[PDB]
Amino acid sequence: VLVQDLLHPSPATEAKQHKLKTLVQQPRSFFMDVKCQGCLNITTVFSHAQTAVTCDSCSTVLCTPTGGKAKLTEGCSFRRK
Amino acid sequence: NINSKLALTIKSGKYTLGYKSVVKSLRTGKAKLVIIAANTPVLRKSELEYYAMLSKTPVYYFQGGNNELGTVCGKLFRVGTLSILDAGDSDILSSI
Amino acid sequence: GRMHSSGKGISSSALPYSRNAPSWFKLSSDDVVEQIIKYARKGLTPSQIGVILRDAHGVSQAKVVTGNKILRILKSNGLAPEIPEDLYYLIKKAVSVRKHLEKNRKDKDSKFRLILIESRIHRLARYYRTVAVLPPNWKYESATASALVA
Amino acid sequence: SSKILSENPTELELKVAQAFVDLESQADLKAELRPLQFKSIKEIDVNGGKKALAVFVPPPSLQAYRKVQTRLTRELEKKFPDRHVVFLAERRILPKPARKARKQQKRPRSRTLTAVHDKILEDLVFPTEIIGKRVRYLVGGNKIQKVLLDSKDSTAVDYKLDSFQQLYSKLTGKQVVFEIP
Amino acid sequence: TRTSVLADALNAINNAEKTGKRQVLIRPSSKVIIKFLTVMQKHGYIGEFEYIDDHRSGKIVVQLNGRLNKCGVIQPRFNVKINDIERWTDNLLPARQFGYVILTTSAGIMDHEEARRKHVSGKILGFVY
Ligand SMILES: [Mg+2]
Ligand SMILES: [Mg+2]
Ligand SMILES: [Zn+2]
Repeated sequence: VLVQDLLHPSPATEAKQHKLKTLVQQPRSFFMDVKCQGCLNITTVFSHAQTAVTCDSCSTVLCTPTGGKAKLTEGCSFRRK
Repeated sequence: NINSKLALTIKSGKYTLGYKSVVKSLRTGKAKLVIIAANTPVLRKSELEYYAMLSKTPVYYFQGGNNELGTVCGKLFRVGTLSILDAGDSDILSSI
Repeated sequence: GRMHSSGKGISSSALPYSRNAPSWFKLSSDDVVEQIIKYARKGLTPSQIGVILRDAHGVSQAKVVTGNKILRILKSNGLAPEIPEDLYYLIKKAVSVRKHLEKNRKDKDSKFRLILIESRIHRLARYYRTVAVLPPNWKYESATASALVA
Repeated sequence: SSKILSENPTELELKVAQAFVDLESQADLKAELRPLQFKSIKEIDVNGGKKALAVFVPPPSLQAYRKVQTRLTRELEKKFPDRHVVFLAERRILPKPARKARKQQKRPRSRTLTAVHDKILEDLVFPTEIIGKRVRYLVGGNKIQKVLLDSKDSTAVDYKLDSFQQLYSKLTGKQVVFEIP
Repeated sequence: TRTSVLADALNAINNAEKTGKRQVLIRPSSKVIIKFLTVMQKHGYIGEFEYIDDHRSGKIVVQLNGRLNKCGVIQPRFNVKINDIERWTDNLLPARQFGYVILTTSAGIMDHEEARRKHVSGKILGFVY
């Protein structure tokens, strides 16, 4: 295809692209609100967290780091901000 | 890991290096932990831990000799034993 | 790419287009600095302070909130380490390899890796000297490296 | 007239400050409108019979205005009908020194003309945030900026934008187009 | 490493025009690249082009109209006296009636005929025809 709108890529194919290969690079990661099951305390956690974040109230691990996105422990619910 | 923990204490907390200062620090009850090098003589060692027994002071047995204990503390000389008087920014006392 | 390899990896962070704080960020530019200094006194270097801040405090970038880079803030409070963090970790790894070499002299691969690590130390240390981050007479000595890091 | 940080304010400047001495009446917003001050009010005519209101503010006081600007713009535009209100800081631009110029102190980047014009274009759309800028270089020789705005708080400005482009044309001489993708 | 962004910029355009594409994305941008394209655009060898802001060096999208035979840089940017321009136009351009050598002179970036009109010379920067 010789003629193409490079300035307006289809947003579907733009999202399958690598994160550095869009027109303007933009991270695909985000920040989350973690509700532990034990208590009710908003704790802001990065989606790709490298730390075993613990909430202030109880010294319980909220998430465990993995190769990519952190894995939330059971009973912890997140909502993306 | 504890070498790193101990290093924070050398930077921020208070300590005395050496047998004569350590026994004095055990006598006044101002010693919080006694660190003994691996190649320390048993006679001097079993006496340091008898002083600590009277003083109710924990003893940590460093695995290296007086040459490696000195360089962990950022010193260019040998340290056969040392006492931590005030653990500062570290949590070494909470990690034995 | 890859100064000391044949790799051509491109993995890195992708900073967002926005240079302003998120609307949901509620902490002040003040509260982050005492948080930053608090962690620096725990012995954390600026890299590990920034990871914990975004990992546990939602601080995406300290610059978009506070206005200054993290190391610039410690240096303004007399908490900047004498040796910069990346150079410290290069020297510390080189110290570790040589201690392993002294017990395993036939590990000819580790001798090769050590030459790469130390060459990386001298090139970066030469840079820190031209910009007066290190004294002009600062020189890396293999014998005394363990004092600086241990 | 104490609100105005300028000598001999015009009658329009007095009326705006006269509005400023009336919105603290409701105490929900009174504890902070006293320290707020401004230097000048430049006003131009946009098409459609409306008139553009540019409030010029000392740069250190801008972050104080932003705490109530969302509210403050809607009520001052009601008090003054058919008026489009924006708040800009009167940043100072230092000209680029010539080759044989006498040496002065190093010009910080915030005082450069590109940075200041990028700034007034951002103060122009305050409730919204900029998500992208593009510049077309047309075959005729002229150049047009394009600014893409976020849909959040779009309702505060989405009915204007045309006022912003002509007002920006007044300050810089350049053409701009605001778009909400 | 990346030593000349203008050489990289023209190479992407050069390869797309040869393959018949009518548009090209350029990364990264710069002042010299933008002004090099304006000279080509002023003489009609390219169409409208677009600058994309990424809070970085920048990006460009160029519309090609198929009229461009070749555009290129000259590395290094040799110093050219006014009497040496003729030798350069002879070596680089297909004829005496068309084509342009782009120079960067203290009077600005310009083609060799505009440079002759205003009687200035600088360093050679590239060519287009
Ligand atoms: Mg690469
Ligand atoms: Mg090499
Ligand atoms: Zn919890």
